[PDB]
Amino acid sequence: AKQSLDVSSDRRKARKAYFTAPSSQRRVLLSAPLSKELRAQYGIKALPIRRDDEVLVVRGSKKGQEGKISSVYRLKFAVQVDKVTKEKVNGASVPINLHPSKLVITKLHLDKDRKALIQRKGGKLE
Amino acid sequence: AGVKAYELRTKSKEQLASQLVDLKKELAELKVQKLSRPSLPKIKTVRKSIACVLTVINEQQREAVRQLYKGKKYQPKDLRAKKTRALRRALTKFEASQVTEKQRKKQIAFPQRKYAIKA
Amino acid sequence: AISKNLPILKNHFRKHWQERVKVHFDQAGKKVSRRNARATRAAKIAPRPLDLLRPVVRAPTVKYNRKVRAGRGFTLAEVKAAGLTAAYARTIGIAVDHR
Amino acid sequence: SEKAGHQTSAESWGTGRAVARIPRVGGGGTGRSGQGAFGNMCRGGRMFAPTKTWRKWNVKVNHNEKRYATASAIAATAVASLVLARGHRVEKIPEIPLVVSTDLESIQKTKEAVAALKAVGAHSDLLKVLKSKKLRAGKGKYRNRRWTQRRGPLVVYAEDNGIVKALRNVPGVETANVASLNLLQLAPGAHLGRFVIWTEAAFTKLD
Amino acid sequence: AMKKVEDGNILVFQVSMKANKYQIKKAVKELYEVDVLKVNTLVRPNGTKKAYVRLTADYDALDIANRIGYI
Amino acid sequence: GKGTPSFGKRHNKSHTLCNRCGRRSFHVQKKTCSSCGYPAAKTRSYNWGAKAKRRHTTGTGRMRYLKHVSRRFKNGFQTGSASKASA
Amino acid sequence: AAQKSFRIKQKMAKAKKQNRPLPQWIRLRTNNTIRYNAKRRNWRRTKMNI
RNA sequence: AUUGGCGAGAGACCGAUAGCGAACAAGUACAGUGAUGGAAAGAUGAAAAGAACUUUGAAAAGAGAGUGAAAAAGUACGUGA
RNA sequence: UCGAAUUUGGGUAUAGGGGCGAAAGACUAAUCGAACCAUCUAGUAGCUGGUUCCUGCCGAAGUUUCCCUCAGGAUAGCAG
RNA sequence: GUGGAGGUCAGUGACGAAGCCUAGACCGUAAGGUCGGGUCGAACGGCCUCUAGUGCAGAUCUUGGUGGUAGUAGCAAAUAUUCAAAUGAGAACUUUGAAGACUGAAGUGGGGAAAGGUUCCACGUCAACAGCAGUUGGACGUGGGUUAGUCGAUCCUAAGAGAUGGGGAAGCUCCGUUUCAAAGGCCUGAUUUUAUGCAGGCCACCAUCGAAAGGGAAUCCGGUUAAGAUUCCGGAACCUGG
RNA sequence: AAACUUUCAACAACGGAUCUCUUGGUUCUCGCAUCGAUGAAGAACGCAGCGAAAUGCGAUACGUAAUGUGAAUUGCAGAAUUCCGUGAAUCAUCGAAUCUUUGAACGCACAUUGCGCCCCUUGGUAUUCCAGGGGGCAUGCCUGUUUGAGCGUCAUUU
Ligand SMILES: [Mg+2]
Ligand SMILES: [Mg+2]
Ligand SMILES: [Mg+2]
Ligand SMILES: [Mg+2]
Ligand SMILES: [Mg+2]
Ligand SMILES: [Mg+2]
Ligand SMILES: [Mg+2]
Ligand SMILES: [Mg+2]
Ligand SMILES: [Mg+2]
Ligand SMILES: [Mg+2]
Ligand SMILES: [Mg+2]
Ligand SMILES: [Mg+2]
Ligand SMILES: [Mg+2]
Ligand SMILES: [Mg+2]
Ligand SMILES: [Mg+2]
Ligand SMILES: [Mg+2]
Ligand SMILES: [Mg+2]
Ligand SMILES: [Mg+2]
Ligand SMILES: [Mg+2]
Ligand SMILES: [Mg+2]
Ligand SMILES: [Mg+2]
Ligand SMILES: [Mg+2]
Ligand SMILES: [Mg+2]
Ligand SMILES: [Mg+2]
Ligand SMILES: [Mg+2]
Ligand SMILES: [Mg+2]
Ligand SMILES: [Mg+2]
Ligand SMILES: [Mg+2]
Ligand SMILES: [Mg+2]
Repeated sequence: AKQSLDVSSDRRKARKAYFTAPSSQRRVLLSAPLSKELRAQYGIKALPIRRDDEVLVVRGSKKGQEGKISSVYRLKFAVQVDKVTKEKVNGASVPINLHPSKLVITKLHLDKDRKALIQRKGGKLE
Repeated sequence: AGVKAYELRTKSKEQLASQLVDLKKELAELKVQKLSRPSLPKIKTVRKSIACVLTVINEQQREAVRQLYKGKKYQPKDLRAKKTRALRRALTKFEASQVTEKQRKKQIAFPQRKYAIKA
Repeated sequence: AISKNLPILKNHFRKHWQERVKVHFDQAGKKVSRRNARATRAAKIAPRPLDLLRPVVRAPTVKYNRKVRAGRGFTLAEVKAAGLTAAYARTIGIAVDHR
Repeated sequence: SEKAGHQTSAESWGTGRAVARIPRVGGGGTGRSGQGAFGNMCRGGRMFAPTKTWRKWNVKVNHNEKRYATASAIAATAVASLVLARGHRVEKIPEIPLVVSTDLESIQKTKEAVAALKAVGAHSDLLKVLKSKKLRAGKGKYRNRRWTQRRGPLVVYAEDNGIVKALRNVPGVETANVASLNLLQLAPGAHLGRFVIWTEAAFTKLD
Repeated sequence: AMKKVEDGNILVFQVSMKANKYQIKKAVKELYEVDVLKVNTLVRPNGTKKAYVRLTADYDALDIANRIGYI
Repeated sequence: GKGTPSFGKRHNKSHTLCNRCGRRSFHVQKKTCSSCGYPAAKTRSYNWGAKAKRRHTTGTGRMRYLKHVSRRFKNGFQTGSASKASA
Repeated sequence: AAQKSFRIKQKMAKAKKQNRPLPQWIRLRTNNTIRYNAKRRNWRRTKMNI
């Protein structure tokens, strides 16, 4: 249950805040859980998805397909994975939008800021 | 591309003026080429570089004037704080804290004592 | 109009009374605010007891002179008899009434 | 809103123009022009007898009658047939009223509070809750009233030593001090027979 | 406008709506190192200002336009 | 002839654009805006004209300066600048 | 009037530049709900009143 | 005290002819010389995957083929009196 | 009728119980025996119209007295 | 019988909730309830209670939608069209040619003022619009186009409007336009790093706004564009200030 | 007998009711006090590679600077990909600036993008004419400064 007077349970306010969230807030909203291997290797549960991460689809018709993120398309709350596409009738390939909550992160794109974030969350960072 | 403000801030007044003139010449050439090209998205970078150079030149000029007026009465109004019209009208801390020494003697002799009730 | 056997009523509602209807929806909210204000003031003036000592006085009129009640403040004669000045009594939490 | 349906300068055209006498929007050139206004029968008009804030909302009840109803509800909690009819799965409870040791008042964790309730027999009632959870039927589901469920047991203590926070997250389970004993909790929906689990100190303090 | 460049020795510019004929003359001389014979101005129906700058006989407006970059 | 033939004679203008409110309510011969009251110092408004007040009131424009007052107050009308360099 | 003030000419210039159909790429934007220029003004239908 | 401003939390309230006039580029379009008057208008699909290709037609389009869980969802788009 | 008490453009002045009128209560933006706009205002109406599901039981009055009362009320009667 | 609320049936449901259609079935005197079939796609019931913005055939009711009338009235003023070719899917209506007519110089011609605002011109182009039609268009889409010392404005004052001094008005403001006001700028001395120093009078005119037909400094001819010209080009002049 | 008319059903129309939905409204409660001559509210015009709006902004024009975050924006194009970084972003934050023409609106005026004056400076031979750049010139009132007026008036001086 909810205890603080600074937080609201209004569904209308929650949905307005979600749909009008700016890009920086959408970064956090688009978080993906780590795989078992990375969870053991890093000691953390979920991270905000990045463009060069490697992911595995665990839900939907594309479940089981691996790949690398190609775009974190924050404007429509979706990520695009290379080699996960739909083939249109006119020979063209179109990326398929996926939600990071339905993915799992298998290999993490790392730099100074990501490593600092992992340690800030309590990551061993093998 | 585009210039960087922290890099401009190490340059002197004349170097910045020369850079501004060069950027305006480059913008003129780009505006000429735009009439021939279907799209020239590179004009935006040069425009923003011009804006940044003007910002740094203004910063140096205003800081020099602040140095001239440092530690003296009657600063220029654009260099004075712009809190609010009513806030600038309001009495200063010293003026608001002025008391007659009849009241100063009263306050000194009989301040609000702190006390506790036992039971 | 007048009909049947009913008492004569005097409902004063011939002005624009609906413009000046006060409903105390905020009774609970203001009780909470008063309790918060008291807690804040107690913390601010701690350990002072949040209210001055008041004298005992006789209520006026024939209807209430059988009762005593708290007055505004002690008289200057009462403070002098107790052995302190009015200025100091006001600083140590005694309400003083000069009139 | 007090001004709803009246933000208009509409006047009746009167008779003689083969139209109803309703006040009509003046001017021209928009489509709203010449339309009926101000009437409860009119689209965009003012409703009949607009709702007022000074409608009576709270109802005064005599203190003695409130205590009468609370006492009756408490006595109804000790009738096995009333609790069963009210809807609690007390068919296998040893005895009603159900009194457990005062050790329950000091239980800190939700896990052990639930284990204690299941040990003393509230497992079926707890399972009836969180199995009865349903989406609300109607428009209340987007007025912050999305989900409905059944009420579970009410645990009555004498001194809060962690039992309230231990049972706070358990669905349907309510907690109460003997000093208060809300009638809303004792007879939900005005139906007597709340399933109540007493601590020993609470049971003694009832006198 | 491009016919005027060679058929009349006239350059056609879009200019600031705040500029007058003296300013246009001074600006053209400064920017392009030419001597100006005359400046004719009008306000276009789109709210911008167009200037016909006839250069002197000592400068070929087509050569100036080539140096500037257009055509 | 007070109708259609008389309407054919409407080719003057009683009102032109007002410099203050930009509305084409500047009465030419009275030299007064019928909407905003220009050139009077005060802006024309009436309590019986609640809709007109709503049409021209604060917040219906840009609030070029006033829109930042709430942020400046909430930060306390601070002066100077933020310090830390970079991460 | 063929003898017009600059203020009138400036208003006419703004109206001329506004008199255009909706750009086509607008319709392809994510969550677009604009289907046409609803403020389209023509000289034969509605007068702009100075 | 507070039908204004700013920041919050709520409801046995209304649910697109309702609720503010305005859920949408609404005090907008539009009317009037002017003061002023002042609308209508939300919903494809999880995803455009918005129908490649063939054929008839000047073309719109039709007929196939195909996409889709559904075209008894084709942008004249939920249901469809 | 047509060389003047002529016709007419533009500018300008007069504003609502006010103007203007070779005077018709004419005209004053299709509005005139008091313009138009908004507000008071959901103005008042003994007067016209309407007033939304079923079944069951009982079941009238248009008469008395008073009223600037006579298309309305009070009053008694009839009814539940 | 309807919207919402407390409780309960650990009620129904993407294996199909709600809604809608159904001369298909059942229950109730009735208000109504229930079931099957079709369509559909996301929520919804029974019971006990609570609550109301709770039930429509009418109000020349409100808003919206739709009929019969009815392929009906009407598209009959302004003398009037015809042949051929081209283009085009398509020609009574577009283009060209030929012919027949009309306006008949207080024009159906050539320009302008107010007003409009791009309607001008070109290219593409016909879903809507054009009293039929349309390949055409003042339509639609995209662009191009308005060049001044001399033409106007700008200056002057007209009937008027209107600050200031001052007076009135609770006040929004009103009067008044030179008034009961201490209401200003000309020449000359000028060492021209540089602007002044004292000179001696000079009317007493009181701000300002008010005319694209009144007053008023000065430009013509020829040529030139798809569309500009007393404005551009060529030539030939003139005025003002210095 | 058909046609026609009428009734019912199925399918197809017309139309947009019903059901479900909801970034909107409405009401109640709580907290806070902050517009403007340092030029507000409001108005006009303009600014984007490709925008008519809405939103944002002001010739530094969907923005500059600073701070945080830490890799986007997205309809297309373009660019970036040294992205393990003083660094993407129509991000957030915001304390430095810019802020056209206006507006109480302030040189005068304004149905004009009209007409002046003062200081510094530059160019045209130039204190005087013309032009460009920068900075200025409203009213009432207050305190003070300076220069004054009045046989209002004091003393001293011809
Ligand atoms: Mg329902
Ligand atoms: Mg010109
Ligand atoms: Mg007039
Ligand atoms: Mg017309
Ligand atoms: Mg509505
Ligand atoms: Mg609407
Ligand atoms: Mg719909
Ligand atoms: Mg289906
Ligand atoms: Mg469908
Ligand atoms: Mg449909
Ligand atoms: Mg005669
Ligand atoms: Mg009339
Ligand atoms: Mg009147
Ligand atoms: Mg009425
Ligand atoms: Mg009967
Ligand atoms: Mg009658
Ligand atoms: Mg039927
Ligand atoms: Mg169904
Ligand atoms: Mg769905
Ligand atoms: Mg009702
Ligand atoms: Mg009906
Ligand atoms: Mg013909
Ligand atoms: Mg046609
Ligand atoms: Mg043409
Ligand atoms: Mg066109
Ligand atoms: Mg002239
Ligand atoms: Mg003049
Ligand atoms: Mg011509
Ligand atoms: Mg010539």
